[PDB]
Amino acid sequence: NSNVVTMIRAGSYPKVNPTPTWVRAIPFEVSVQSGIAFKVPVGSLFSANFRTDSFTSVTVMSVRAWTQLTPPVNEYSFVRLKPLFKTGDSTEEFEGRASNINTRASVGYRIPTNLRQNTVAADNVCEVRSNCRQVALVISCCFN
Amino acid sequence: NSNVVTMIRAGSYPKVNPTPTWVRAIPFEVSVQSGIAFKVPVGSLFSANFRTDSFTSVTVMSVRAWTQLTPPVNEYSFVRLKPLFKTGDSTEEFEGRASNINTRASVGYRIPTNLRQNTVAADNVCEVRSNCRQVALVISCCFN
Amino acid sequence: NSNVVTMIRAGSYPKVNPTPTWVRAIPFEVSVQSGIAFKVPVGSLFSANFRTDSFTSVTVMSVRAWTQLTPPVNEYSFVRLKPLFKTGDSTEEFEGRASNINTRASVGYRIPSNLRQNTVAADNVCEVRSNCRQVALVISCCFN
Amino acid sequence: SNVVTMIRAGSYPKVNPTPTWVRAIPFEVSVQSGIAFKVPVGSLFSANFRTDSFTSVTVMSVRAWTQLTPPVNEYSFVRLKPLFKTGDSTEEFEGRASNINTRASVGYRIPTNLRQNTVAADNVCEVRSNCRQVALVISCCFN
Amino acid sequence: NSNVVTMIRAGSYPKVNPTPTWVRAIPFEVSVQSGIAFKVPVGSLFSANFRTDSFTSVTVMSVRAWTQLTPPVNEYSFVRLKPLFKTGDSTEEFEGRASNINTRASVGYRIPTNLRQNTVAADNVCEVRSNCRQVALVISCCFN
Amino acid sequence: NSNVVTMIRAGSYPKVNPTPTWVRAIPFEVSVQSGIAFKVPVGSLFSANFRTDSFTSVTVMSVRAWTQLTPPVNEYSFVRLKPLFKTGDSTEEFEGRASNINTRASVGYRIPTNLRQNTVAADNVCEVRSNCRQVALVISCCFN
Amino acid sequence: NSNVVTMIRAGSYPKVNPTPTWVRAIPFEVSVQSGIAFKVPVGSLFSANFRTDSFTSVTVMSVRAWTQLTPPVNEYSFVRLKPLFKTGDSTEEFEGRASNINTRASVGYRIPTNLRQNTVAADNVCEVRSNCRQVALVISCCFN
Amino acid sequence: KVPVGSLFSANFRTDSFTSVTVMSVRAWTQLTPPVNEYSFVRLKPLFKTGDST
RNA sequence: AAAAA
RNA sequence: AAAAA
RNA sequence: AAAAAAAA
RNA sequence: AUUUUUUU
RNA sequence: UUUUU
RNA sequence: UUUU
RNA sequence: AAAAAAA
RNA sequence: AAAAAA
RNA sequence: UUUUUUUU
RNA sequence: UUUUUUU
RNA sequence: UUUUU
RNA sequence: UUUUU
Ligand SMILES: [Cl-]
Ligand SMILES: [Cl-]
Ligand SMILES: [Cl-]
Ligand SMILES: [Mg+2]
Ligand SMILES: [Mg+2]
Ligand SMILES: [Mg+2]
Repeated sequence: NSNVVTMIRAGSYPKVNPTPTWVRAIPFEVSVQSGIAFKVPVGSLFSANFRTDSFTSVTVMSVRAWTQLTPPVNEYSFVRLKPLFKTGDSTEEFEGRASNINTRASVGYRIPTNLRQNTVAADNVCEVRSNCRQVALVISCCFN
Repeated sequence: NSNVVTMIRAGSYPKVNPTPTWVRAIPFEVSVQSGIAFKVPVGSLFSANFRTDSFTSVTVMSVRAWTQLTPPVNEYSFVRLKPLFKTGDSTEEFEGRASNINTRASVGYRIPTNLRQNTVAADNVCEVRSNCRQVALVISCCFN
Repeated sequence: NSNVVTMIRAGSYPKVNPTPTWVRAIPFEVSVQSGIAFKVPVGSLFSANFRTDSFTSVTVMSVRAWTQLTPPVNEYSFVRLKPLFKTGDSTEEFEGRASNINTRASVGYRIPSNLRQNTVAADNVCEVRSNCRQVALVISCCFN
Repeated sequence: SNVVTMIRAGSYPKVNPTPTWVRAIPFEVSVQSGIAFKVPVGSLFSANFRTDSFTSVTVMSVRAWTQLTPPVNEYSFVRLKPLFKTGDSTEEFEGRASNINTRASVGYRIPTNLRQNTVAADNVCEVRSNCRQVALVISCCFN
Repeated sequence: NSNVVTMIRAGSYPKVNPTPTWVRAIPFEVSVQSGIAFKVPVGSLFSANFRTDSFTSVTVMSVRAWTQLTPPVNEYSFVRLKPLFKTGDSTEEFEGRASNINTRASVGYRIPTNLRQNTVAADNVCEVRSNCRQVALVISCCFN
Repeated sequence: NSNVVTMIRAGSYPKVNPTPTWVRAIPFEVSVQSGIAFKVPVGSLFSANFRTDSFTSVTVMSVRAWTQLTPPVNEYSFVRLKPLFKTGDSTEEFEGRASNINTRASVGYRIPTNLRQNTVAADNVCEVRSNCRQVALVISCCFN
Repeated sequence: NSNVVTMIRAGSYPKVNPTPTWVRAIPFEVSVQSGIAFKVPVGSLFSANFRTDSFTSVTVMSVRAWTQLTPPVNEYSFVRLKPLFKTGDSTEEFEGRASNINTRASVGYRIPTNLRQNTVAADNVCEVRSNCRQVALVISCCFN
Repeated sequence: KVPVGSLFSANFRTDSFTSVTVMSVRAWTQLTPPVNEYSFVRLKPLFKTGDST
């Protein structure tokens, strides 16, 4: 291979874009309370802690969830997801339970292509229900 | 296969080196505080406990971590890693969380070929962040 | 190839060993007197000059010898080796002579697998006989 | 059909009333914190293993497993340092558990050149651990 | 092959048996009287002289008998075997005679799979008849 | 073929050894008593009767035994062998008997490679038991 | 292979020989004077220094020679070999000269099969002529 | 210690270069050794990120 | 899908 | 798979 | 062959 | 195809 | 070839 | 089979 | 026709 | 070759 | 792919 | 008949 | 899929 | 399946 710099015969000025797009999976936690649904805000996806504070819209592709803390005594962990959309909220409750009390509960849902539009900070991704006090979210989305 | 000593028709004196190189991965532990990142010194790789007290430089290739103690109550173990380089520190935070509260949390990162230079004891390998008070590291490196 | 750091999906904590083994070819010299057999000590292999000051035993596999100085006047260089073992010394005298007064003499022997046990510093490897006053030894062994 | 038959035996054969025996011997040893315990070979010769008639043995491999729980907040670990009469080793083959409730395991194989006999007074390996009763399984050849 | 010790990546604790079975060929001699059949006790198999004093039961597979001393004057050696069982003794007399007066007489019998149960020291294997004062026995059996 | 002397275009002085090894099969006899075991000394291998008084050590590979004299009256010849090793003696009593009173008894054993080390005159190779007063031994060994 | 002793089902007593033959290559030196031919005695082959003091005859096959010391000033080394036989000496002078003043001069000759009879110590192998004061000889022979 | 500046000289047509990427080094003994000795030579790689041993 | 490893 | 030119 | 890091 | 029986 | 299962 |  | 082999 | 999903 | 190896 | 490094 | 060719 | 070959 090359051990020194080499010359590039660059031609015309190309098409450029100083602010491109970025497909990412954003790991962040949300605080969930017993017998209560938490509307996950899209604004949690725009932050300097994920390098996405320069974005104002994002296209969510798939959401996954894991329980972040231990379940109540004598109970196993569970976590539910209800997809939310501006054109109409869903009533599905994708539930995933843990078969071991010491192990996390996990579940996720994929957003179809016909429902993959941009979402701003004031929007919400989904509702979360769990017997645990905190839920770890990993959202695969496209920032633009 | 032979049962007796046999002669070796040796020739000219060969090329020798009394202090060769060594490809190792060093297991050693560090103490971590809550909400604080601990810088892993390179001088931990040089010790008589690893037969590496004769070296002064080392070329690190990959680092991996495990939580050495139990996490706080109601928490799952996690561990983060931020690679550091003398030419420029990274801002990455490769995190690994445990799905079982009784299980370690593991994560690692690989150093590319273009960044595999030597490091002396005063240098640092990476920062570590974890809710556990100790972390076990296995640093695959090349002592020279 | 790659140009930046990449995450490693590490798993369970592996089997580690801080003090491993090491197959080495150790070069060192011995001062020999004319007509007198010099017993080469095993303690000469364990030295910080060879990065082997952390070992206490070694499994010798093959021994090779070269005359380090010029022979007496009107003579050619020669060097002999008699293998020694804690279970019974041998009487072989593997000799190598030089066909040139300016050139080194060389000879070597291989220890059979059945006789490849450990040796501590207080032991001896073999006896050397030569008309030259110094002999260079290159010993292929396995430190443990 | 399902009844006895006769064997047309020939000359008297070569016999050996006390032959060899390749075995895997499970036993446990008590270990202290921060102290290395020397495992005696004499623990392999016992009526609990049908080996009280043997006086020597050729060891091939050693494997260890912690038998009791580690200290609080700690994970289990176990180290093995091979020992030989021709020269002790300095390796510390260590194995740790990724779960506090799970044993820590590690082992080492003896090469086909250091496989000589060892009597009861001989030692096989040093053991370090944070648990108090690590268990051992040793594959060896009694003779 | 390897000249040093290697690491064994052991896993979970296996299944163990400190007291295993043993298929053996037990050689022992019994004294026989003229015109009198001798019941071979099974307890002859359990002995420290066979490394079998730790067993209390054995499954006999076959029995082979050789004459151990010389026959009377002018006669050739012979030996008979009558298998004995707890469910029902046999009346077979497997006889082997010697064609040379100076040569042992040999005979044996095999126990079928349907008759291969355990026996204790109080039981008897077979009856031995011979014109020689002593008979050697090599019993192939499974200790358990 | 050639019928006269032929010139040899010799080159450099080669590697030499005036005292090499020797793979041999050494026969001798030992006097044995009744019921008592006789430890066979290794020093019997080093004698001018076998061209071996120049060796001090030897690597034994296999031992075989025969009964050298006639057995007691009415008995058949037998001979046992128990291997001895400096690291640890064996308890195996390899035994072979004679099916003819006028015929010798024979038995032997082979030493594994891992147990093939050197033995000096002060060492013992095996024990011998027989009902005959003398035993003939043939030992395959590698003198060094 | 095997890790323990195994039984050898030996048969009848074989054919043995305590003092076998030995095909050897014997190295030794002889002093030679300038202009004088030195007869090499066969008795030099029989020595304890070669493990051959138990032989009284030998069948010589081939003889090679090397100059053991440096030649006179300005001269190159040479060495001549005139074969000798009890039935009749030869007049050949197999000579080899060195193309470097610092290197040895080598030559040799092979004895045909028809001339490979035994030779006792009182006989002579060949005459040697050289300008150096010592000559090294390697004799491939068959001691019997 | 072999200086890198020895590589920049008009005797090598290289006095216009201020930097250089070294790939391999080879050495030979230029003068005769002391009496009764054989020549030897050792090389110890040095780097700005860390000296070898 | 004979024994032990 | 072992030796001794 | 070689303990260590990896790996359908 | 390591050991102990059975094995042409 | 020579010496060894 | 002997040679360089 | 310039760096490390050319089998 | 990155980041993500299969 | 780092250190020792095996018939010019 | 191996190939890899700037005109 | 964007970027850089 | 033993016997006898
Ligand atoms: Cl260094
Ligand atoms: Cl040296
Ligand atoms: Cl030969
Ligand atoms: Mg030369
Ligand atoms: Mg335990
Ligand atoms: Mg020189």
